[PDB]
Amino acid sequence: TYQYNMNFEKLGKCIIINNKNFDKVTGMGVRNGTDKDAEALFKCFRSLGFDVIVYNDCSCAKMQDLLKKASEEDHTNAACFACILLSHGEENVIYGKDGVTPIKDLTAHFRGDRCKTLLEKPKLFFIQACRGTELDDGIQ
Amino acid sequence: TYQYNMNFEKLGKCIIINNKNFDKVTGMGVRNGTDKDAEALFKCFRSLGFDVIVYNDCSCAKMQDLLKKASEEDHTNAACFACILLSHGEENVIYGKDGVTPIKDLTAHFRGDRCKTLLEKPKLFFIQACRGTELDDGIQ
Amino acid sequence: KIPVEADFLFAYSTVPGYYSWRSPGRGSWFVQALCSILEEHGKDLEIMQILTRVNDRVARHFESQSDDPHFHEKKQIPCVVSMLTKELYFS
Amino acid sequence: KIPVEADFLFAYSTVPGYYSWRSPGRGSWFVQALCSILEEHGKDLEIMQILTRVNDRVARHFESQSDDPHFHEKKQIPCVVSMLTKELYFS
Amino acid sequence: DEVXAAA
Amino acid sequence: DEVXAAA
Repeated sequence: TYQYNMNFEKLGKCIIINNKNFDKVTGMGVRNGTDKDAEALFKCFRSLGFDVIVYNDCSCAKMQDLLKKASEEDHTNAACFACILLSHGEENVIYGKDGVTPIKDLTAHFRGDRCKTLLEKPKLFFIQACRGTELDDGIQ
Repeated sequence: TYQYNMNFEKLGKCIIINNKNFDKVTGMGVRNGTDKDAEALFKCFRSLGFDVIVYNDCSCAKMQDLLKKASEEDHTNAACFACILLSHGEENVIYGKDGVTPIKDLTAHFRGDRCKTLLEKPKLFFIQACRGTELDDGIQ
Repeated sequence: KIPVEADFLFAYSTVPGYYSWRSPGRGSWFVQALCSILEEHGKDLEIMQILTRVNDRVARHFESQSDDPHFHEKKQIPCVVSMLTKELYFS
Repeated sequence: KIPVEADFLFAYSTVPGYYSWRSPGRGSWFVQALCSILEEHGKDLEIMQILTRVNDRVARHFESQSDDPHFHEKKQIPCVVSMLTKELYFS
Repeated sequence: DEVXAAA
Repeated sequence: DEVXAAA
């Protein structure tokens, strides 16, 4: 009554976008370590019961297309949906290999009026990316 | 080990800013109903254990001064701190009686390096305000 | 050392970019929901459980009535931003 | 009727405006913490409980090492945005 | 009901 | 120990 209904055939899809290499013209360097992240996350989310799919070094158009297609699939028999972005970012924005795209435009594909099979179901997005250029100096 | 330490003499201070009437320069209208909200919030947060004070029709400067001065008080004996803002808004900004101030500028006074007596303690902000002009048409 | 931005929570009445609804006779939607949950559970539930139930009640119990048809039958979901490092009970 | 923005959750590695830290040999701090918590408690804890513990682990267990002193000894706090209307358990 | 500008 | 621009 206070929990999301989890009685479905499938926990649901988990799409990982693992962006490690970037065109020089973006000014971005290689994200060493992100393969270890993608391996550890794939194992965790498969172990939870997700159908895990890992994409690598995606262009901005690829990323938009991946998620648009994923929202057009039939999720009737899935309990939720998860997406994991590992990339460079700046505020409100995530890098493909060829530039930046707004994060809201990636997630708006799964809005209620645009993905009727995920209506009333949790749509989760985990985002490893910079969101600006400030540093947290900390305090003891 | 997983809950905030609540073993203090006080729950904490709770500042309610209740902006109903705005200067004609702003062109914002009267927020009828915000007085019922403040009284209801006053009783709830009082009933939780907070020391509540309501400040009515504040200017941007009063709002920054109230929160700066609250930041500089001694919270050694408080568990946490709460601030409730009821006003007109746009994205990232809150209306005073006279104009707008960035929400980030009100909350930054309580960062760990600007208020040592709330280090490791929850700082809660409840904001009833607009954040833009978009409307959610819903879906059955 | 701990991060300077840690242990904040922002409970917004609405998501970025969107309007926030207020009934002049009964108060704003978010506050009616918040006080109703708090009066019934403020000292039982963790803050994220409280605010999640507030999210549910605003999402389901309210739908605007306006003369303007451009403002008619609109909906609202609140939005919680958490930098908390622990569970928070008012106890 | 239901708001079109309901039932999203965003688990960001960092707060708006800030860098996010990544160890080239061990992986990014947020992902390390997330997988650690999920192995032990992924089937036992509600999602907000998991992410709150992730917040704590990133905040307390990680400090940057850098040659460049401008980037030395820095800290990180993740950021959760919830439009969820119910508690979420993976069970 | 009313909103919390028409920009 | 690297970050995820220099603006």
